[PDB]
Amino acid sequence: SQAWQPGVAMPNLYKMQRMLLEKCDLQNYGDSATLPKGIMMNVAKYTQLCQYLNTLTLAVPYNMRVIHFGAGSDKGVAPGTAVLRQWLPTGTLLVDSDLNDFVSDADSTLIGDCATVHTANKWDLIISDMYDPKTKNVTKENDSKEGFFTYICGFIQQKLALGGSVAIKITEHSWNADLYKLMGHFAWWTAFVTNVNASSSEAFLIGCNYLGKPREQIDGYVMHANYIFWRNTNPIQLSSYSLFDMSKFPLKLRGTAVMSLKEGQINDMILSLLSKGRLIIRENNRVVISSDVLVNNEN
Amino acid sequence: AFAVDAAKAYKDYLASGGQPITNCVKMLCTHTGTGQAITVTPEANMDQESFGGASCCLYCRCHIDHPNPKGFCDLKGKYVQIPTTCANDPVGFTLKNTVCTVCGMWKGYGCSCD
Ligand SMILES: *O[C@H]1[C@@H](O)[C@H](n2cnc3c(N)ncnc32)O[C@@H]1COP(=O)(O)OP(=O)(O)OP(=O)(O)OC[C@H]1O[C@@H](n2c[n+](C)c3c(=O)[nH]c(N)nc32)[C@H](O)[C@@H]1O
Ligand SMILES: C[S@@+](CC[C@H](N)C(=O)[O-])C[C@H]1O[C@@H](n2cnc3c(N)ncnc32)[C@H](O)[C@@H]1O
Ligand SMILES: [Zn+2]
Ligand SMILES: [Zn+2]
Repeated sequence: SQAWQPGVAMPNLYKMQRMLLEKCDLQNYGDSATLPKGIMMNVAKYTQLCQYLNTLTLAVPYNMRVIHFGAGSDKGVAPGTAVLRQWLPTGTLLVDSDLNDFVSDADSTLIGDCATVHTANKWDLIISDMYDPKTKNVTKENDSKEGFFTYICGFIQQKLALGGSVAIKITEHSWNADLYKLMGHFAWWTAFVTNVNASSSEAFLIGCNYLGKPREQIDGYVMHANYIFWRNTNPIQLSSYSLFDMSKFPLKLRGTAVMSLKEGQINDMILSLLSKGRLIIRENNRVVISSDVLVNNEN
Repeated sequence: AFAVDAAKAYKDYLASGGQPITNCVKMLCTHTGTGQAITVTPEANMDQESFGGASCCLYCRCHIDHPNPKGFCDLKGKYVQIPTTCANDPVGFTLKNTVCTVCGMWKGYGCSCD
């Protein structure tokens, strides 16, 4: 039934629980979906992600700005960026980044640890597929992880436009409690599991329409326990069905209004529009990025 | 006077039976598009596959300068349509063939301007 959707979103009732963190034991763990001929896993995965984002209230302004972290692959190319650029309106500014070198269709690519990346401007949508290989070395308790997740929480608070949205990849062991806490600063949030990768504890933590203040106080340790509890008790059947219907894939250019506004001016009417997908608050200046480079002379 | 010739090298490699560059990024699409060669969004028709452009560009993929004084790439940031019969080697295809500047199809694979 779920199988004709692009994936499954964490049901609200699981979000309201107070579980303890257990080990994730998926009954289809590792199983592989049958992908359409010649289609890479990450093309299918990002396609289902974008098909799900199509059902939310994303702000889609003119001159939209999108940044994509973790966009490289062991293949040296960027399949998720190619799907993002297909999905996004033509002309959307798309910047991607990754630790390792890769070739990309993004308007600009920065190679380096994500903590080196800075931007003058704010963004309307942040995508992250970052995942640390060492997270595989499971030597203990599953604790909240720092690393790139600390960067991402700061980056959201500093450089995500009000009204903007995020999708940040997590897994059972690749997660962070403040990122969940930060989901309570959006008008709505979920954890979305693609149907092509239903056999993995991967999900995308999706924050929809950023408010810049807490709508809700979320205990992130508890919320990840809740997410694992859901995954543990709700086997999802692998499915690539939704990949065969691309007729309504493109994100509609809504022309969402962009206004600049000092903190003093965000009243409840503004908050109401932010939360409905109807407003972005940021400057509309030129997009400028940089990557910090550590200089060393080994001679 | 010396400048490495990568196009020639890939063509010779292919003719020797070398395996075509892989991991060209194929897109999901309806396959009801215009069929033009190089588009801002995937436009394959029923006879074509659509690919992310950078991944099908010899110079992008080989980390070498583009043949173009400004260094501009015709494919990066766009999608290239490749006949389904040739989709085992999108890089070879884009290198060997040419786009009609009038109708935007591949000469001999869509271009009917004769
Ligand atoms: O698509 C994957 C990719 O983007 C990224 N990923 C994974 N590994 C790498 C590396 N080495 N480099 C770069 N990127 C990488 O994660 C995405 C998902 O990967 P996946 O392996 O499906 O994640 P997993 O579900 O295993 O969760 P994880 O946090 O990594 O767990 C690590 C460790 O824990 C055990 N384990 C997890 N789960 C959910 C299990 C289960 O359900 N049943 C059993 N018996 N064991 C489980 C495993 O030993 C995992 O290795
Ligand atoms: C599974 S891959 C990304 C696949 C890619 N999204 C795609 O579309 O195919 C995980 C990526 O996250 C990147 N990454 C992990 N940790 C990072 C960090 N601290 N800073 C920057 N990039 C990181 C890795 O270089 C790695 O390429
Ligand atoms: Zn190129
Ligand atoms: Zn022609």
